[PDB]
Amino acid sequence: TRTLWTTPDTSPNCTIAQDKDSKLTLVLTKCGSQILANVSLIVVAGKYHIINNKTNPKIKSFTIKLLFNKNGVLLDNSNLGKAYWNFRSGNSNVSTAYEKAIGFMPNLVAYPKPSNSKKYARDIVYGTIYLGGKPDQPAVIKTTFNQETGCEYSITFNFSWSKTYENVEFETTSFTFSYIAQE
Amino acid sequence: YDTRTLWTTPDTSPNCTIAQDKDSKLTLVLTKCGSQILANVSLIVVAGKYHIINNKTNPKIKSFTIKLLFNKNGVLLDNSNLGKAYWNFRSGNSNVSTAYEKAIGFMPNLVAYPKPSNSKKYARDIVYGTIYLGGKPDQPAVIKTTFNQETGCEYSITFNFSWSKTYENVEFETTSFTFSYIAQE
Amino acid sequence: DTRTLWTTPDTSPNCTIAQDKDSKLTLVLTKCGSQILANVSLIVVAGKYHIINNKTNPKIKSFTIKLLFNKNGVLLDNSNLGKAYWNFRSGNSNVSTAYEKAIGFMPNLVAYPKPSNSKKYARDIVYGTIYLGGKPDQPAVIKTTFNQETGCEYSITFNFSWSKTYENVEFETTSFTFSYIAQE
Ligand SMILES: CC(=O)N[C@H]1[C@H](O[C@@H]2[C@H](O[C@]3(C(=O)O)C[C@H](O)[C@@H](NC(C)=O)[C@H]([C@H](O)[C@H](O)CO)O3)[C@@H](O)[C@H](O[C@H]3[C@H](O)[C@@H](O)[C@H](O)O[C@@H]3CO)O[C@@H]2CO)O[C@H](CO)[C@H](O)[C@@H]1O[C@@H]1O[C@H](CO)[C@H](O)[C@H](O[C@]2(C(=O)O)C[C@H](O)[C@@H](NC(C)=O)[C@H]([C@H](O)[C@H](O)CO)O2)[C@H]1O
Ligand SMILES: [Zn+2]
Ligand SMILES: [Zn+2]
Ligand SMILES: [Zn+2]
Repeated sequence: TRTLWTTPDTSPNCTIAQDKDSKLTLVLTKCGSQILANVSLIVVAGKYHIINNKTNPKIKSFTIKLLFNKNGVLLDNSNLGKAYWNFRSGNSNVSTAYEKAIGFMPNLVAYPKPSNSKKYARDIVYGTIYLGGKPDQPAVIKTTFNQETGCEYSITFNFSWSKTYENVEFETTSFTFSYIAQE
Repeated sequence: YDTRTLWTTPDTSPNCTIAQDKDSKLTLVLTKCGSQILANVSLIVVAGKYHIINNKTNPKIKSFTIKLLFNKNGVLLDNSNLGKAYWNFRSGNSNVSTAYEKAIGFMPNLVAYPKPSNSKKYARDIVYGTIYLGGKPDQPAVIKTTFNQETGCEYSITFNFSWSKTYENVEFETTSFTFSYIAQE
Repeated sequence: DTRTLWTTPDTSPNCTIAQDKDSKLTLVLTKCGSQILANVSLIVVAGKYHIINNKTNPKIKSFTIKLLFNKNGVLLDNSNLGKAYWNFRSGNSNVSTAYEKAIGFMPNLVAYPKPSNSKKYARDIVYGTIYLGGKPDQPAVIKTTFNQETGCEYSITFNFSWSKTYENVEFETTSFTFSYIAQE
């Protein structure tokens, strides 16, 4: 119960543009007041599988959203499928869907929901990953905490790029970050 | 009472003095994972010289430093830029009621990161990161973190913020950055 | 379980890049359950990579440091890092017994498979940038790859490279933090 994850296999678990077009590998490990997070993405099919910005000059970003309720349970409007998200058991998941994971949620005082008051940038973490592990193929992973509606907590990953890629498969190196835990 | 986390609390109440009294909120969380401290930092400037950057008007305003100085018990010294009043071990979203007296296990390791001396100075006591002003991807600024290089203390953690772009009316409030360092014990 | 496996934090050379004991690799691995929190820096003290001059030697642009492990997570003798002071922490030194088992500190084989003819995914790589002499205008890239070496059950390799034309620049670095998924 110290780690929530997607099993680190390559079986698609995520829907960006079409059903099960991607494998998000996300590992959240609770180190007390902070969650240590490790993320990568493999797009296996559909619109975002092979990037060609000569053909499609405006296809330059997409977003994967994890939406959680008050008990830290994943909501079905999330891009990541519910069947694929649970506490670790060996290299797999527990057979039983978890009921509570509030200790893994992003802190609401650190990262408040949208309101009429001033919005601060500290609810964002920026990182760069590399497509196909090539050092000349950067893309930005923007991670934002608790900025989605229709939920109590959220983690969203926005992937974007500024270079003009021609026939580049969207599968990434890994990135580590952390965030302040709710409890 | 959370003895594994020293922090500023996660509120936005100013706790730090860069150019003038309580002109900023340094949000800093140090979580002890044994021999390493996992650190998470961001900064919100609310007033004074570093609140609104305009390098067309002020071409020389390009950097500033926030210093955390610690005595032999890991207690924050009052000449630090960070205030002592809300730097403490965690209790919920606030702090423990009494000011802590020992935090040596959170201090940067003196063999990894020695104080200045006649011995060769090595770069491993620095960590560089980039954060983004206002969360905008075209507004980078560098955060340079240095361990145990200040005099007049047993330990130190200093944050130097700097930028190279000519920003015009850009508020200095940052995205968050995570790093770690080797603990003293 | 909560332990630290490390090189010790001293500056005594422990690593062989081009010639024997030409460098100090400072590496600290801390187990936080299913992830290992890693902290790394490098000091080259002698040999080919100590002082970089790309005006006189423009092709000297990269080098690799490898840690090879057996089925029990024990460091192999043919790694660039020496076995003598790679062990579990005790104060600012090591435990007096060389460790027998560290499978919990090894990179997860499903996340990061050994080389095979299956597709090689990029998720077994982490890129970072460190700075030579602590100077902000002297970046070098540290590319870390998991379980891509043969003749071992697990591996961590550090490739250091740079694109700037450095002139008489000493190769000693700032520190970088990353994590990886643990085997157990
Ligand atoms: C990478 C690059 O080209 N940077 C140059 C920048 O170019 C702009 C875009 O780069 C950014 C940006 O907007 O600033 C870089 C951000 O980090 C990115 N944000 C994130 C979250 O990753 C950001 C985003 O990717 C984009 O904005 C998208 O949102 O990009 C660059 O992408 C863009 O490139 C394309 C464009 O995409 C295309 O559309 C177009 O067709 O072609 C352009 C090419 O122009 O261009 C943007 C500019 O219009 O521009 C700035 C000035 O505006 C600089 O030139 C910058 O390069 C740097 O300049 C400084 C001096 O001014 C130094 O030379 C920097 O080199 C280093 C060095 O010395 O080696 C790098 C070191 O890592 C750094 N050290 C540390 C510790 O951080 C040092 C140090 O800062 C200085 O030495 C001071 O001590 O600087 C050099 O990178
Ligand atoms: Zn394909
Ligand atoms: Zn303001
Ligand atoms: Zn030297």
